[PDB]
Amino acid sequence: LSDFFTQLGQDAQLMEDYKQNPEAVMRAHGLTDEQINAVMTGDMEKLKTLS
Amino acid sequence: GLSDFFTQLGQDAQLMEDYKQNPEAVMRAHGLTDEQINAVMTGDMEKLKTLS
Amino acid sequence: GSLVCVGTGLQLAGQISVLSRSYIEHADIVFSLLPDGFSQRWLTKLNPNVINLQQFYAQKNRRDTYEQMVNAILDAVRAGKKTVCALYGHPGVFACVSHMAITRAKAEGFSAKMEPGISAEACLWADLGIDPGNSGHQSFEASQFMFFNHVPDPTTHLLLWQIAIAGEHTLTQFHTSSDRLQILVEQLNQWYPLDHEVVIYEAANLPIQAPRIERLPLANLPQAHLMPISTLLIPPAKKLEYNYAILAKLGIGPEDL
Amino acid sequence: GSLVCVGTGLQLAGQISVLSRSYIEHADIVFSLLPDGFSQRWLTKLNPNVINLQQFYNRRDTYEQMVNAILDAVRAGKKTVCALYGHPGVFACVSHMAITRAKAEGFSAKMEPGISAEACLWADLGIDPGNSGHQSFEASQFMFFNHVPDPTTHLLLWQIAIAGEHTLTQFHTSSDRLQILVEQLNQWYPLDHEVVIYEAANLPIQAPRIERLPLANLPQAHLMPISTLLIPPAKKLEYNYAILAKLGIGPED
Ligand SMILES: Nc1ncnc2c1ncn2[C@@H]1O[C@H](CSCC[C@H](N)C(=O)O)[C@@H](O)[C@H]1O
Ligand SMILES: [Zn+2]
Repeated sequence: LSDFFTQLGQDAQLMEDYKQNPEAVMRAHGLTDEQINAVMTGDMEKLKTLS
Repeated sequence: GLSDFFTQLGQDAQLMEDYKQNPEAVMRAHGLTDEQINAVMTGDMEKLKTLS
Repeated sequence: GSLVCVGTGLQLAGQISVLSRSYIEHADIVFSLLPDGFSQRWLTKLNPNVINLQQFYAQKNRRDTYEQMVNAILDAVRAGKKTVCALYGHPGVFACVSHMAITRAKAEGFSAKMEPGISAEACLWADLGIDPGNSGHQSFEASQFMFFNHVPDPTTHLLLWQIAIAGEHTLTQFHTSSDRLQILVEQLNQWYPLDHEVVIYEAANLPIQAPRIERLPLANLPQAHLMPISTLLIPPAKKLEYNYAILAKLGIGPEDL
Repeated sequence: GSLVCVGTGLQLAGQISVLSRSYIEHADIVFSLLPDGFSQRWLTKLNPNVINLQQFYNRRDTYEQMVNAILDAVRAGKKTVCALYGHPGVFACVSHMAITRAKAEGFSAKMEPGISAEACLWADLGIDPGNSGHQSFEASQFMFFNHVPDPTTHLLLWQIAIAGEHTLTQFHTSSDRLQILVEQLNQWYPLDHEVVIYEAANLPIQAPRIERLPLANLPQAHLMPISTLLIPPAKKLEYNYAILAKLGIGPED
């Protein structure tokens, strides 16, 4: 989700939270489990598919 | 007052533009003293620091 | 009727300056050369009136493409629109279109300025935790380093940019990237051992992605996979030594320093 | 506790990154080292829990006490943010020292990039450093150590106003030290080579200093702590025939 990424990149608190507990943060921000999977695997090409 | 103006002017592009159009007017509209306006016009950073 | 070129830095959303974002926000029209779709979406959500200059690319000579870009930008300025150009990183570093538009704008008598932004070099210092002031710093374009005479000071941190297209020319294309990189290795070998550790660096675009910081011996450079953005960092191979002459002039000694 | 070092840029308020400003705002405590009072007043309004480091000015000892203080905050468990002007990792060893030490004590520590004076220089002078190439040295380091500049490419000497500063042995003026710097540079640059004293604006109503003069007049120049000296090329480019050859380019082009 662009919105999540936009926020993550501009909000220091979210950044700090994400770094320690990424899956939870991403879930709380309404990311799908496959989106989270893609991120945690660094599969950017997949994230694009879901953009 | 001077500080608040400088701060906003430095981060607000619209104000920056408005300022370029009519500096003195904008400064006056922001409650700057004529000497302050002058200091700015004469680039008297010192006098500005002093005024501050 | 004005032109302001701003940079967005390397990272999405976060690395743009406060003022620069303000410029985009209050602009009548925005011309963009951004990397990805997330950047574009961020920009549009900030100011919906955007032209993606990447439409002038081969969907042709880059000069021609660039001309169309500058022309498109100036068209808006000439129309009396408060025009803002949103570029990646620093709008003045490796940015022909930006410089051309500003020059050509000032020429036609329009107000035009360039707002500094965070560059890849800036991200490099931070990411690697290296101070260019530590032992100094030299930056060259890789091809220029190969084509022309540039003797590096091996006490500094040396940066060669656009390493991907190192030594690339119409007459050198019978060679492979690996071949040209091998030639660069031999060149550098004058000052740096074949086992000297060097770093391939690429700043991150997305906040969920990390920068590329690949450490390898110089000798393996030719086998490396390189991206257009890739940069080569070559740390010092010799440690600083005193200028006992200059020291003597000031009557001081290493200890005094 | 954690440590994040950020930069505020050169210009007041507007030249800090969105993310960096967020770090200051969410910080439990902030250690500052900014240019003027305007900058300081701006910071305070971002986070009322500010500790001004400017209250510690030997440089070594000064910095050692700055770092120690920052670390005290981190040790106490505070989410600590150090705010420096320009870029916190460019000619600024207070940040690197604090980060190095924090890591050693097993704390999270990182640095966010900011806009440096050099970034401002390129824009203000309409130079593209990417195509041109560029070099940077600390003026004093350039004097005290054996550095060799490439006179074909732009050369920046930082902290030119303190060039040749050292433990006092014999009486020397700033002019004297600069004169020695000129003679040293004269190896590569004619005495009449035009150089540029640059100072980026710190206030939005202020224009930058872009003063040009012959190298020979440097010692007589009025310099400020913020002054950076630009020395444009003095040597013409020459073909790397040897490397060109290997690439397949002969003198017959
Ligand atoms: N306004 C300004 N214009 C030009 N150079 C400046 C400057 N302020 C600081 N400098 C340079 O920086 C040196 C101080 S060290 C601090 C540098 C800062 N981290 C940065 O990113 O720029 C000065 O001696 C000078 O060489
Ligand atoms: Zn540099």
